[PDB]
Amino acid sequence: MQKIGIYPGTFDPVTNGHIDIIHRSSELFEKLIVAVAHSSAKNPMFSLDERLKMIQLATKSFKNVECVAFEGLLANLAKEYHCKVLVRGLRVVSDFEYELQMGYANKSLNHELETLYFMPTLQNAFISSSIVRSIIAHKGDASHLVPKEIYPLISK
Amino acid sequence: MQKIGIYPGTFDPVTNGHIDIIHRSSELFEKLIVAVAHSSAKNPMFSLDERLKMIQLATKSFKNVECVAFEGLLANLAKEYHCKVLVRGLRVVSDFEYELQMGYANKSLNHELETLYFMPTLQNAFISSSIVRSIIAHKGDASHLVPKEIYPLISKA
Amino acid sequence: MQKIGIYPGTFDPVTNGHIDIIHRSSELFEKLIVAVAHSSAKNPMFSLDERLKMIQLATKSFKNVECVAFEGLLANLAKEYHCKVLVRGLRVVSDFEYELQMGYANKSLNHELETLYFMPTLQNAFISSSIVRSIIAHKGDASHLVPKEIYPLISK
Amino acid sequence: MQKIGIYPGTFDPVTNGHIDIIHRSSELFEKLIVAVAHSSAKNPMFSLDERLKMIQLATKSFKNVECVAFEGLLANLAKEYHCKVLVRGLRVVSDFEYELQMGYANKSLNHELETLYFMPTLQNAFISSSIVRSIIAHKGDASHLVPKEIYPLISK
Amino acid sequence: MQKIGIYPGTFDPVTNGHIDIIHRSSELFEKLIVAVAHSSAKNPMFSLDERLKMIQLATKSFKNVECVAFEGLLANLAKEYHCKVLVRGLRVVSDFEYELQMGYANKSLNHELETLYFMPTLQNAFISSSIVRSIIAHKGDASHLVPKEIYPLISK
Amino acid sequence: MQKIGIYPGTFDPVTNGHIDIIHRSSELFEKLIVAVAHSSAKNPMFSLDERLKMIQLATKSFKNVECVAFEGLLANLAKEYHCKVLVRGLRVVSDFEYELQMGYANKSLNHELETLYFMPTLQNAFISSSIVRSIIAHKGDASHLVPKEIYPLISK
Ligand SMILES: Nc1ncnc2c1ncn2[C@@H]1O[C@H](COP(=O)(O)OP(=O)(O)OP(=O)(O)O)[C@@H](O)[C@H]1O
Ligand SMILES: Nc1ncnc2c1ncn2[C@@H]1O[C@H](COP(=O)(O)OP(=O)(O)OP(=O)(O)O)[C@@H](O)[C@H]1O
Ligand SMILES: Nc1ncnc2c1ncn2[C@@H]1O[C@H](COP(=O)(O)OP(=O)(O)OP(=O)(O)O)[C@@H](O)[C@H]1O
Repeated sequence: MQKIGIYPGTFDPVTNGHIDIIHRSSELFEKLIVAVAHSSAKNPMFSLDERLKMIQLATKSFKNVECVAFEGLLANLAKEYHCKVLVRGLRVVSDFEYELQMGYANKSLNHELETLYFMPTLQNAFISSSIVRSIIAHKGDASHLVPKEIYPLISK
Repeated sequence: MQKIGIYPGTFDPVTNGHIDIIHRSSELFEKLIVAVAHSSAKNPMFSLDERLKMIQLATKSFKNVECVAFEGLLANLAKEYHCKVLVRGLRVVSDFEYELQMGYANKSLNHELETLYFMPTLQNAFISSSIVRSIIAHKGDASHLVPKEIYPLISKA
Repeated sequence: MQKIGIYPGTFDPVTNGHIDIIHRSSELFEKLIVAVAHSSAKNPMFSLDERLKMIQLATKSFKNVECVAFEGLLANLAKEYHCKVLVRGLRVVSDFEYELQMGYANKSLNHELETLYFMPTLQNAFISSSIVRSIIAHKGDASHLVPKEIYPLISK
Repeated sequence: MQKIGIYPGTFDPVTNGHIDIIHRSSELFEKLIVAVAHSSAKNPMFSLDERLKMIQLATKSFKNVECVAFEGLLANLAKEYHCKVLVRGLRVVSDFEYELQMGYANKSLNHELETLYFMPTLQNAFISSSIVRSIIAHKGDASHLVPKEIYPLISK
Repeated sequence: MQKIGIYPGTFDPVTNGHIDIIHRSSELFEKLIVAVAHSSAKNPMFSLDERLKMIQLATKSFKNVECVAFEGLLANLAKEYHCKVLVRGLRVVSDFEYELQMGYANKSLNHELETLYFMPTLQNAFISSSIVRSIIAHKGDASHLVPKEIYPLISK
Repeated sequence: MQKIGIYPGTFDPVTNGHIDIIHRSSELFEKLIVAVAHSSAKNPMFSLDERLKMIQLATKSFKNVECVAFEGLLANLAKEYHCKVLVRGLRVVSDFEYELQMGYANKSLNHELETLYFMPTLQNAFISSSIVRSIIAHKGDASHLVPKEIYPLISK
């Protein structure tokens, strides 16, 4: 519990919300793994490596963090990791019941694996990766919405 | 505020619920711009151009309504028209928090951009575009759910 | 409909979120009636007299805003002023389906009467009267949550 | 009314949640029709004919249950079977107002057709087809999530 | 499961909802028991005996419906009636997760007792007893919201 | 940080869910303070003296858990214990947005104070103190929903 947390997502792209979660979650663990899924199902906008490199670039000055990709069931990724704690974010627009369902379905697959929920700062309470995508797609100013370390590649 | 409101949505297709919001909200501004967003992210059942035609036909009777299509960001649209107030509809099946969220995003992209929410008549309170789509795709009769002026166009696949 | 809108409430007490709704709504109507409800069943923390004085102090700066104490059904208040628009606040914690219900209930009693919903600003999105009352009850600092003019009165 | 109910679904695949609704609903009507929709717009993991086969196998022990495969409008299907009751399952992640919406719509398309809601057992309240699908696609144990009768045809 | 259903509630007062539901559910069981709970702890506006009288007057035309007033545990009342089905209405403002919670609580107190959910007609989907009470408290007109055979008893 | 977490509430009464959260949360902090709040304006079924005793009895086995009665601002308690983490539980029946609003309100009164959320086990996912109170008040058996150490006191 008090050792190795995993924070999974698509990180498409990473936002200031994701970064608050990584921050707070960071304080609480020894190693924290940022687990960038592939999420072929959800239509990805940025390539897994673009995404993984963006997080990598945003997560660098967090001395506890490591970022990585993966494909299969999150529950097993945690097994491989001798990880009993999933970190998830909660926000105004979260589908709360779906989150709870995922936490139990993860528990059901790996009887050792708990989920823990953190919230972003009030300023980031309404940021979703989805609105950020549209802002980027229609060419808006997303600069107060994502970490500056990624301005370069969001523009390419 | 009195001068210009914009009512933006996907309108896929426009529904009697939408028309209630347009009716009521038009009364409140000198001009109402109804703005049909391309919305590529969802895979709209109807084309951008079909949706614009549909809503033009449906809104002809409202003297101070103008329908455009935009593939811009809504903030630029607003700027273009010196518009400070967006209009949005609320219905029983709305995703209320997602609508609040859009409302704050729209403000922060355009600092004088506020959103105002209307509700349709009770008869149309359970109508969404999404349930009209399903009825239509399954060859059901949706003519009670949509203005009669678009019924020719919905009839084509 | 442009002539006159009514924003009813308990205003127990008036908060910065309520002031945002007054400000924006007063910009859209020739007059804005702020109607202060008895709210008997609620057993408010502050008396009617206190609540009405706080509304008047907070709203001095808005030249076209008037205050009135009232009792009971929104629909009849609205016919008394020949008003077709009720203004309502929407927030993260709003019970939205109940808002919709009230709006229909009110149009039933009075067929001309529409309900129109404003939001507060982001920094007030999480502010409720109720939370404000805990802070004052527990003798915390509520000064960043309520208008400055009210502040002397709100302190017991 | 009691002479006949229909329980429509994609059943992709049938899960222990579905079997609870079928069991309980079959207890209330003389006949229950379990109606497996092609649901071509979805992109079902299993073909219509496998889904149909699997739910037939899973329901043979319920003597008053009959399965059929259909394509188009359910409200019309129901008229063909002289059905006045559509059976729906509620579970923890249901979109509740959407369920009500669907009920009212189906009633506007067929004025005899009411919707009635059952719930699964507590154990199955958190079970979604979607989740069973992911697990199945990977190397996951779904044997506790779907009826034994079908767990063979799953990896076929 | 066919012979007898119970439809519990406070019925304070009975609305054109308690009634669409009585109508619909009474078509499914040989006998429908309408159980008026004393509900002491909600301080109902109308007394138990008044609510009972209202609901009897309003359900006289339904030949297989019987009304009873009670106050213990509803699960134990169900047992006394050899009842395996609790009937509940869902409406736009229902707290859905609370209804599911209740259905599971009762199931755990009486292992034969399931909960089944109906909806009222669309026109009544917004009707709430509390909205009827508030209209009444404030001398409004509630006559289009409650069945006509109770209108004498409520104007009083 | 990790040194100290606080789990506040009414605990009216402590339930199996609360206990699941204490279990899990106590494994992330050296010390966990269960902070018993005074239920102001909340219809408290059990006395403060009862609630504190039930939770001490029930948490005797967890060695790093201390239980205290607090009659002040929560954010302030946290300051007094030099605590930057509030532990909270998430359930199926939670008011999700209200919980978030509370997280944010506490941050604004104490800028160091973060909120972390746990789920209980699946079996307890639908349990709340509210449904336990109602079952106890109606004289039903709540022995499966509350820890065995507090049964004596409940019947007080
Ligand atoms: N603004 C935010 N603040 C805090 N947490 C967030 C925020 N947005 C998302 N999260 C959470 O962080 C985790 C990872 O989410 P992910 O990277 O998949 O993006 P997303 O925001 O869910 O969007 P999408 O699924 O559309 O890509 C989830 O637990 C999610 O709820
Ligand atoms: N675990 C469950 N328990 C009870 N009812 C369920 C469960 N899962 C689905 N249902 C309900 O049973 C019926 C059939 O649903 P359907 O077959 O369309 O699958 P689904 O679970 O909605 O998944 P998908 O759309 O991913 O294929 C619907 O009434 C549905 O809501
Ligand atoms: N508008 C409605 N339409 C259909 N069913 C309803 C409606 N309101 C309540 N019900 C159902 O009727 C039953 C009786 O509910 P009850 O008499 O407790 O009234 P209520 O509407 O919950 O009001 P209150 O709890 O404020 O007294 C409940 O089991 C509920 O499932």
